[PDB]
Amino acid sequence: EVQLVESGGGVVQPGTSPRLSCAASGFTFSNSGMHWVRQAPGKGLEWVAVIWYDGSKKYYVDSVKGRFTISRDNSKNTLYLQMNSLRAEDTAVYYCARDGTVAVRGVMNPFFDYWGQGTLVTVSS
Amino acid sequence: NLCPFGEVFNATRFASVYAWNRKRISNCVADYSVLYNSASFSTFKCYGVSPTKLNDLCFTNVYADSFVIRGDEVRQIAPGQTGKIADYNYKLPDDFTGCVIAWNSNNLDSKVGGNYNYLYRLFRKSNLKPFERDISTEIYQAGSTPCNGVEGFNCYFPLQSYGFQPTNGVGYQPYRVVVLSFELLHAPATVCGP
Amino acid sequence: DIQLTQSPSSLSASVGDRVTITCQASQDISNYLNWYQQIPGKAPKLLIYDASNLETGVPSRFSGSGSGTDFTFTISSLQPEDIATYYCQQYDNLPYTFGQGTKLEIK
Ligand SMILES: *[C@@H]1O[C@H](CO)[C@@H](O[C@@H]2O[C@H](CO)[C@@H](O)[C@H](O)[C@H]2NC(C)=O)[C@H](O)[C@H]1NC(C)=O
Repeated sequence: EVQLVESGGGVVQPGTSPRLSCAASGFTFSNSGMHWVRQAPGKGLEWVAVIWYDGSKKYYVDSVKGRFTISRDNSKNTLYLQMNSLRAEDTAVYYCARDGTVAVRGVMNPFFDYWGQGTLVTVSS
Repeated sequence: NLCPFGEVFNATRFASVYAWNRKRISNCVADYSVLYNSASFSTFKCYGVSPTKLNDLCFTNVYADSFVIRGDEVRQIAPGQTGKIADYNYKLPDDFTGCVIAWNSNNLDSKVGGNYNYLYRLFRKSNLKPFERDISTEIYQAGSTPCNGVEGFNCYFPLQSYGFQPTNGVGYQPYRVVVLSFELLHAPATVCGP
Repeated sequence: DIQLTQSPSSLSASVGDRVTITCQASQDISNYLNWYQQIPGKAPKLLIYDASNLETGVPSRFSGSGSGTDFTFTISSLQPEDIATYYCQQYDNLPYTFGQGTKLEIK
């Protein structure tokens, strides 16, 4: 009975910072960080960023280091991502996936076990 | 005499993966009986001496290492097997001459609210040599930009907690591993059965 | 700095054929790798974690092995259902690059 729901995307104009938010169905959410991956329109998928166990470590992709800000609301058991700025390469589909090994205090589940759904964030003016 | 194996089997405490106790036994007869008869042993793997003939060999030194590890990765405790355990925290010699026993123990370590007590080594500079203890706490140092004794982009604490829960699954849940090692020396042999 | 490279990058095997795909990584990666099932517009889910064991739920036909700097992923009897893209990813070093991608086709 585990699933994950994403939202907060669509037509996004350059210079805006939409809230990309995804939440979990049910588990010990506070004890498992997660990661965000990006799926190029037709090329492949690399990453977005990382969120650690107790919101401590905040690692990002070197190619886009210092731009994105990714945070977690533990009380709401949700994860938010904002967009400081945009280019023409941010026309991908964002997935957010849970973790549980070499990512969180306590190895519970195999790395990247569930994922779930996707959000389309094509940017144009 | 019948030296007991309960001191290393039924003790309620277990060094996680790296502080593993090294208890040596001498001047006794193991009898290797309960080791074989018990049907609760998840894995019972011996190399060299056959399981039935242990009682017929009179060695001089017997070591009983004990610890716990991720259930799925129990296979990594075997001669000439590389991974994230044998390569960093507890390696066995290629020409091993002992036995390895693994139990599935969920009711005794997997608390309902979760257990984070047991530690686990993940990061190290150089590979690990057979039969050595690596109790350590120095923070990992990636090299270039070696920071200092602080946590940063390149610098990490080389320890982790398993984080056991009752309903993780067959893998990722406690197992109890005990390794029996036999050594023969010019000193008189003492340890063997009836 | 980790760089991944899947040698075939494109396959077209028969329905009853055994496909042995491979994944290669630079430097050392030890025993942290996974394979994925990317159907167009669907969650990639998971088949093999640690490149040695299949997650509870995937059909038992698939299997994986390898270590060090090289890994292999074997499909025994692929049904027409198994026509998705397959990706190999490591997750050991803080930069965890994601595999290129291998399109699977039918002869
Ligand atoms: C540790 O405790 C267990 C359970 O108390 C012991 O289990 C023994 O199992 C044998 C058969 O394998 C049975 O006679 C009994 O169930 C137990 N024996 C006794 C004397 O209670 C286990 O033997 C203990 N460890 C050792 C080394 O004896």
